[PDB]
Amino acid sequence: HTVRAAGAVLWRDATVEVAVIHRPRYDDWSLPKGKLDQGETEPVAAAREIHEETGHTAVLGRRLGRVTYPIPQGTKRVWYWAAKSTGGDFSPNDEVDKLVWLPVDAAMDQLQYPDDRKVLRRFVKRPVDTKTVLVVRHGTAGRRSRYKGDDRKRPLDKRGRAQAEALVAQLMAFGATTLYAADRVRCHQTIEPLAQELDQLIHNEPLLTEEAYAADHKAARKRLLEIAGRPGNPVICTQGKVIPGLIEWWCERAKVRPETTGNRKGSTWVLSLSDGELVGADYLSPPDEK
Ligand SMILES: Nc1nc2c(ncn2[C@@H]2O[C@H](COP(=O)(O)OP(=O)(O)O)[C@@H](O)[C@H]2O)c(=O)[nH]1
Ligand SMILES: [Mg+2]
Repeated sequence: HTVRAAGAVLWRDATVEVAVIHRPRYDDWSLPKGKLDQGETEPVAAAREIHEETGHTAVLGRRLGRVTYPIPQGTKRVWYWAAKSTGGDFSPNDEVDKLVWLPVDAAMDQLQYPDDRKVLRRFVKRPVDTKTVLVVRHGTAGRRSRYKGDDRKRPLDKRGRAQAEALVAQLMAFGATTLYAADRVRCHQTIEPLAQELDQLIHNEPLLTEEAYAADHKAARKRLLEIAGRPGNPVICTQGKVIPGLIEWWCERAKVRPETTGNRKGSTWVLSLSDGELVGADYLSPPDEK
């Protein structure tokens, strides 16, 4: 059987230091990580494990690939994120008795596991003090054909509504702060629960609908870079025939290679930017899909 896990390179600005944790049961030094709970997404699990093992709050940024290791019951697969500390503090807990803060070169020597060192090498290979644009395909909204009315008004269905609620923890894990939706009800409804969590308004985006993108993709590209250039971490909720075009165009331009890809309803692209440059493009499946 395969156990799904998530973890992080937790870092702080002391000037970058990374957190290495000591687990006395095994007596080893490692990166924070643990198993996904039922219905949990990998990012939410990574943030939860950071808090349980380190005592810190953090904001996730770039994804740092995946580690696979054999366990008695089979295989454990761990997706890792860069995570900037935003608060809290370390007190000994059930898993961890010691935490050190080390510069990367010293952390490399401290780590027990070769695959943790590989994660740390990926961490240092690109900027970590990044801002984040979260491009979300709206949740499930039934069929165009079976809808009676202006399709622009077609609402999320029950599943899509549940996806919208499950995206709050997802997007909050990346420190979402500002909200944008294409001019379709199903796009606005997808981030309505996050708007309620942040107490922030959603900015309507007529250029980012399927019809507008089809007729003027250059206006859509320009609007995306404008939103991305503003302070904060924006969520942009749009449609299936817009997202691949925008993501592939930015990735090709920046020479960024996505490790995963897809376009499902309720999916998220985490676009990591440093000084205006795309440095990561991480596709996250919908919160209710593997
Ligand atoms: N190869 C490798 N083994 C690990 C790692 N982390 C834990 N283990 C080992 O895998 C087994 C299960 O530990 P772990 O996955 O941490 O689960 P838990 O301790 O049951 O929560 C133990 O034998 C650990 O020593 C790792 O990062 N790489
Ligand atoms: Mg383990």
